[PDB]
Amino acid sequence: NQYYGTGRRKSSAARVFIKPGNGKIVINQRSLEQYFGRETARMVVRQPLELVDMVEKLDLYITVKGGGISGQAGAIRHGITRALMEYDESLRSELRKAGFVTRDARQVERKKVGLRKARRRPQFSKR
Amino acid sequence: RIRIRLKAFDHRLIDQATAEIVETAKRTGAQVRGPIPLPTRKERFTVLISPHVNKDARDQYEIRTHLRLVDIVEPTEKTVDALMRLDLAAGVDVQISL
Amino acid sequence: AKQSMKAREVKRVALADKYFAKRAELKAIISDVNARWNAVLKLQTLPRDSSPSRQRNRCRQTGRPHGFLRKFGLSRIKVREAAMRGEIPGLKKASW
Amino acid sequence: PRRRVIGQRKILPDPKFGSELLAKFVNILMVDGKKSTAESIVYSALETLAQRSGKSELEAFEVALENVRPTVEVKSRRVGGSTYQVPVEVRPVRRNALAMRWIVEAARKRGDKSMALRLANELSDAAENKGTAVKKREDVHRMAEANKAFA
Amino acid sequence: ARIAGINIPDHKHAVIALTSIYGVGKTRSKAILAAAGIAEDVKISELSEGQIDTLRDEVAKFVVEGDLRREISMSIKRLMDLGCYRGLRHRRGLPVRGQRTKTNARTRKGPRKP
Amino acid sequence: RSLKKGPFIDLHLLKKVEKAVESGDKKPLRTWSRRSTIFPNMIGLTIAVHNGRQHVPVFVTDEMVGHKLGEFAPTRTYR
Amino acid sequence: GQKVHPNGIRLGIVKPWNSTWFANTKEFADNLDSDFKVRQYLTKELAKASVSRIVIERPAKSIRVTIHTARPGIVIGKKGEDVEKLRKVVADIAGVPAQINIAEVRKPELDAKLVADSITSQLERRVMFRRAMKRAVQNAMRLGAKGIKVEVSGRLGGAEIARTEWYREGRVPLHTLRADIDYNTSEAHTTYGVIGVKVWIFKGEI
RNA sequence: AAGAACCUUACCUGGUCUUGACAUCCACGGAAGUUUUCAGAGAUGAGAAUGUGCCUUCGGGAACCGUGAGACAGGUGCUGC
RNA sequence: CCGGCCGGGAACUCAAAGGAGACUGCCAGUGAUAAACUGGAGGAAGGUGGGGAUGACGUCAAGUCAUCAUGGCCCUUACGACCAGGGCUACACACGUGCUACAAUGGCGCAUACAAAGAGAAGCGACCUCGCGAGAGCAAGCGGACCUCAUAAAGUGCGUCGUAGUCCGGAUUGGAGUCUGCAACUCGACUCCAUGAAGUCGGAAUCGCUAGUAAUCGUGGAUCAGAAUGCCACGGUGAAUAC
Repeated sequence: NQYYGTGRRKSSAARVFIKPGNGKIVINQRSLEQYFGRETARMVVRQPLELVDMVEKLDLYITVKGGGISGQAGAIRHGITRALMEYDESLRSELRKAGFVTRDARQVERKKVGLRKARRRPQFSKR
Repeated sequence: RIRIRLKAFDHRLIDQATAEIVETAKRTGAQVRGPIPLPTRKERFTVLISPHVNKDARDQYEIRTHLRLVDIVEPTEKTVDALMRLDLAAGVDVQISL
Repeated sequence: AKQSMKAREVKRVALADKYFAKRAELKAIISDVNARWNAVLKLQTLPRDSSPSRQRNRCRQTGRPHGFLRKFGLSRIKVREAAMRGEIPGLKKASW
Repeated sequence: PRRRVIGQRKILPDPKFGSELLAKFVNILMVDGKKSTAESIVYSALETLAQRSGKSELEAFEVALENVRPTVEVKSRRVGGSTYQVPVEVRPVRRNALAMRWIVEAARKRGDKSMALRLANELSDAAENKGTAVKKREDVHRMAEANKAFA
Repeated sequence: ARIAGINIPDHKHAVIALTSIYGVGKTRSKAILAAAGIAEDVKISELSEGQIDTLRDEVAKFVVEGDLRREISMSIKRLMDLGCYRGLRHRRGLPVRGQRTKTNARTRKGPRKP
Repeated sequence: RSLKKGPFIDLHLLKKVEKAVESGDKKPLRTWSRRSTIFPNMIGLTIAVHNGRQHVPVFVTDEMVGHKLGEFAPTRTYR
Repeated sequence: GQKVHPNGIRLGIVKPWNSTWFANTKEFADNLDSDFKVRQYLTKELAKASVSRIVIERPAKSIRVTIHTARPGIVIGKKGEDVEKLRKVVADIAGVPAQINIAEVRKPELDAKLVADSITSQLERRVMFRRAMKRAVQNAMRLGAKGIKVEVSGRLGGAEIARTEWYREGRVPLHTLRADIDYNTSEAHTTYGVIGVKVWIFKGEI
């Protein structure tokens, strides 16, 4: 199979053409180093990109669609999980034990009537 | 090439109407592309329940306008003859292009 | 109740939409200069109710100024009543 | 939490060193949800603290954290005269968390302009046992020994 | 560079002292910034006479300094002489640009007087 | 702050102001419409703005040209 | 004061919409007011015919109105002359060509609009409210519904202090949305005040 | 109040009332309307020009307009105890 | 044309119809052989999965006769009704809500990213030209997954500011475009250029919130010729602590 982008997190969906090769991340035919290579928090979004530990020999071209940056990272990670179960099912148990096969269903709670935010209530005067 | 945009407030009426049009094209025997769904327009109205005073207690309404486009490949004269009051459902508005 | 405002709103609707909205629009585009003024004076000599500024868009079964919604065409209380009774097609309560 | 307490969320390791402790330091230090700025200030301070100390980043943080961990801490139980403070042993997560909190406020109390630099300064102060976070630790310990109630 | 004012550049920007002199705004400051095109945070030693002359001609071409006191003075004075309330309500000192003074406009009214 | 396509004048005021200028012998001109920019033709006249049942007469001068008619006229009273 | 309209909470779930048409944002209000003028006229014109529900369907050229009635004979008139005069006046109210169908309401005591206007007519005729409510719940419980709640309210029997007296039989599950409850009100315009009658009838769980 | 420059919009000046801004009749005349002049802050008037088409078993019926007395209106006036 | 743009394909994101799944279902312990509780396997989701709509008999004679309808009372050549203008926008002070902040976890300047929801026919308005700018003129595509509103904002990579009253922004009459021309004086906003007050984190007290929540960062709606930091929705990063 060709290992591809699967899965969702926040408001994202993964489109990674991950393939055997030296892993240098290219986004929209442009480099990590041109886009945000020396950005801080790039490393801590790229660590869930690596956290499936099948990135050590895999070249990454990442054009994950939609949503914020950490959600895009979770979509990429979930895609490598689902593609590696599509490759071989013995390592399903170890991704389950580490806790990466779980999609994080946490999402933005809605605004509400008589209230500024999802839970945030007007400041109440006792008098 | 016949481009029929049929829109209603109820999805059961929508599915009945689009199955009728697909049935008409199937009865005349032409290549039919599937009825695609176009996204529902959730028009939300937030309306005060109390006649005199409230701000926290208020109820919200929605009108949902559904949309499918059938986009049949081949129209024909037998279908043009058979179009006369073929839809026959008051809930659905149908829009036509050539 | 409030029949004076009903006939006042009917008055500004008929004075804006029917007698005018062509004479006023032509005088407006004459008033903006394209390359004391006659268009400003003549738009003054037109009656003031002809202006679409004047119309307060108001409820049809009652006449409440506020809580009017243009799409339904009635006051807030009346669209609640017709929604809960089923007169308005497709109007269901929102719960997302 | 009358019914049931909820267990804490599983904390991710930091990317550079694989430390849930350093990640908890990051999560405590952030404001307005700014993890990028928080961990950058952390890395800059850990680099400067490590080059002044001559030891590694996590070990310098560990020695400084060990100096900001209290052993005893009071708790208002009102056992005497309806207003009394009782010294109680503090569990290791609350030791490390109170260390990190007293540190990040000790950074905020230090008058240096850039918070990465003052963050390394009272890290070095805790490693030599003279900063205001360890002052808070001494005040907490002196209050425990002052109002000793139960073992 | 001191022209018709009290403020002077001192190892800092000309534009802050220029906008501190009343009678102008900061579009003169932005225009002098665009005319120079250099870093004005550098030392004011070897302050250029070209900068002094461009500053002077920009002030002279636009509204010259000292005209704010001039404008408020003739406004209050001509309506006080003619007896009308427009300059009187500027003398009273409350906002008449359209602003609420019911509990706001403490910047005009000063400290609160019980 | 206001339009540059034309300086607005009330048409009844324009007629009565040019008639007052042409005659040269006039009383105060009573006007309820306070929203008129003063023309240079108006200099040499008192034009009365509407305040209350009472009278506010304004002798408009050379300076009071760009300002509207009601700026000089107080609608509210205070201590 | 605090209870939801049952038809509104069951509008997409169980109960059907009363008017079925599609108009855009430019013609929706104009159609709605046309429906109201037709509905108001036909209600105030055949309140003596005991009409229960009026459904108006517009295919955006014509108007089709169905009147759900217990007594079809007085709605029709003789030879359809009354219903044809109705068809003509509905045509000039709607402004578009018209059509009337008559669908009959079997078991009139199970229809809440008919019970509400029956109790309203008796309360105008100074029959006592307690006899009206006991008659309503007893007749429904005989006729075969699973339950009935009758609320009468305000100025009962010519007392200065208004009161709300409710009489309930069977199961009336308002909170359950799968249940069908037809709820309808009526307004009796008495001498001392106005007496308002609210009836819920529970027929089954759909 | 999910929109105070007028409008909205009730509290201060001018103008109007037995049909009033707003419907129903009874009686008489005129198509409805369009375009203008002048006075005035202006619905207010005072004047002018063109349209009597739509039709009635024409013993003239229209959606309509103007006027007159009556019934009648009307009220964001009070009492939510 | 290295823009899926173009053939193709329907493989996936999706758009939207119908199903499945989550039931203490299984295992172990506790508990009475019950309910249940506590862990574990499976699994995207675990024990109301999250949120919402749903507000029982009643209570306050709570609110509305100003939404309407309505009983009684009153005005009716006025307590009906029209116009101009004015007030609802004032101001010795006091609290209730929210916004801008007192900076360096921040400004300021260049470059570079990643969303969701909604609206649109007198309505949305691209591209080009003219303007520092608000905007002007020319003006395609659109009653809609097309087109337009609309190259979001924090995040950034380098620099510079390293007490600065700081782009934190107050303050009359201007210099202005734009809205309706009854008309931006009493009275809209907008880069407004208008003098850069105060506040160097705030006393007694007090308020909102157990996980995508708090906090922070931006966006759209309705009212509407215009006129929000209010109300009604939507997205990003992302806490700490419950002994």
